[PDB]
Amino acid sequence: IQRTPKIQVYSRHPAENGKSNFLNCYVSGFHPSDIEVDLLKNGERIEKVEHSDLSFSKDWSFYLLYYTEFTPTEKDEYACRVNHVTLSQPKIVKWDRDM
Amino acid sequence: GSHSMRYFYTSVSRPGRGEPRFIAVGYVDDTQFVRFDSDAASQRMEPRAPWIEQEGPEYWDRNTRNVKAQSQTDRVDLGTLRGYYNQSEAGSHTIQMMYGCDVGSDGRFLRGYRQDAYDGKDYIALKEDLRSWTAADMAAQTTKHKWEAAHVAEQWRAYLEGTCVEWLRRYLENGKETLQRTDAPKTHMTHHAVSDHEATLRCWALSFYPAEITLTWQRDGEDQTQDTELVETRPAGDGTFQKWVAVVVPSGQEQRYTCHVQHEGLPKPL
Repeated sequence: IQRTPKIQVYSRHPAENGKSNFLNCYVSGFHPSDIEVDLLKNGERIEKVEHSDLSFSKDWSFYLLYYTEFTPTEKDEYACRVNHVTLSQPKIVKWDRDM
Repeated sequence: GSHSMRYFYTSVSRPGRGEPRFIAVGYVDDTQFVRFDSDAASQRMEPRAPWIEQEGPEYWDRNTRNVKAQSQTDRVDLGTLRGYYNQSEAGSHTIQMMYGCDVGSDGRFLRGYRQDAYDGKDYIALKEDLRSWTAADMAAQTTKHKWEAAHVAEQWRAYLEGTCVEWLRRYLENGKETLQRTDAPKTHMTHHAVSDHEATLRCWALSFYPAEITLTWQRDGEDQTQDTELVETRPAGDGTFQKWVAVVVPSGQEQRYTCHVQHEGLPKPL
């Protein structure tokens, strides 16, 4: 079966501009496990992004957390860019600090 | 409270070159404590929680040997199942398996389970009696005949009711300072205007352990689900979890709405 990823982009801690924090991209509900996830600052790809060890939910659909240290600011835009067999183009989801 | 130990295995065939990717992770309740990844350097089962570190060299040898033999069994089985479903050698496929055991508050075995999947769908599962198999289709039925002939369920039952339960109790005493501690959700509500007369109230549950939680809105003491949005519980990335639920409310009428939080770390939540 194929299943499209769900995506949540969010900081680990309450975001405060100027304070160091971690940007997370949680992709879940997807099948197969191969997927490409990039964290983006002002459209460019962040370089040392890390992710958890692949695991899955009760319905056998996978999840991964991608994360990197970051500092929220007033003008930088952060996002998560996800590509998967079920997507005709990459999905970009912009980080909103209220969610 | 009750506790569980679970191992999750995933093998993905790589038709263009090499062998399958194999990744194994083990959990005690919602705490990952070991991993193996065939693409990593160690080619060893690796510690992922401070309290497993103390385990001696044979622990790590035996666990490495075990999860390596499983990756090779999965390699063979990707071939076999490819044959069963009559699929070509060109495409990539996946076997996943989850197994484990739960214990109650006194540490006695409560239940065991071992089920697997082929390309994200149920393939063959051990029933709760830990004596028989549920085959989802005719390829798993072939597997189920071989395993009834070889009495494979017996071995699983002996592991799930013995070894699985013995080591989970060991782990629970050893990592007790985090494993037997609940981190009740730290909660607050935010208000976001959506216009000059509507607003979203968002109820935040943060930094909690275990992951299981229920977040719900009431309006004047009765549960509301209209105009609400509930996100999937997500990892904070530090071992704890996060969740929020939001409702759109007429501005000025926010005191009618209460968010109700239910979590193990809470004595009689509401």
